[PDB]
Amino acid sequence: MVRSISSGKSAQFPVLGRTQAAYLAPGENLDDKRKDIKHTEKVITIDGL
Amino acid sequence: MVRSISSGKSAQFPVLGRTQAAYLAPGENLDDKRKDIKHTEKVITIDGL
Amino acid sequence: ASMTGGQQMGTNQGKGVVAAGDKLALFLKVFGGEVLTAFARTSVTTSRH
Repeated sequence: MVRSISSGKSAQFPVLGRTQAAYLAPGENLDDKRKDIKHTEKVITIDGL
Repeated sequence: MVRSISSGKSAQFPVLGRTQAAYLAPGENLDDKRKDIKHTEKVITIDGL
Repeated sequence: ASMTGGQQMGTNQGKGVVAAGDKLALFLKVFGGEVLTAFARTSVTTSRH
């Protein structure tokens, strides 16, 4: 997998986490029990001549 | 690999080398870093007859 | 030998900044566009029974 850029020195790609479902009791809060995707990224640096 | 030759007593074949690459640090002179591709001859001498 | 007065487009070279490491820092890092999904996760059954 090749990709090419112009200009800048460092190229960074973001990655995403993917979630997991749950049951909801009747007459109860959903927003109280929730976890975000906590997505973090990773970067490759251009090298030199 | 046989080939025919005329007149002369012996026959030599030149053998090329093989290059290697490097980094040119920013502001670095290219000349001092340069290393030659060495090529060395190799001779088949007839034995007669 | 080596060359001086390079006019390095990088390096902070600002007033009183500490003798900076990275001759290449002060370059923005651009983003590629290659966000990554973490796969479809498929399924099974769903019209098997």
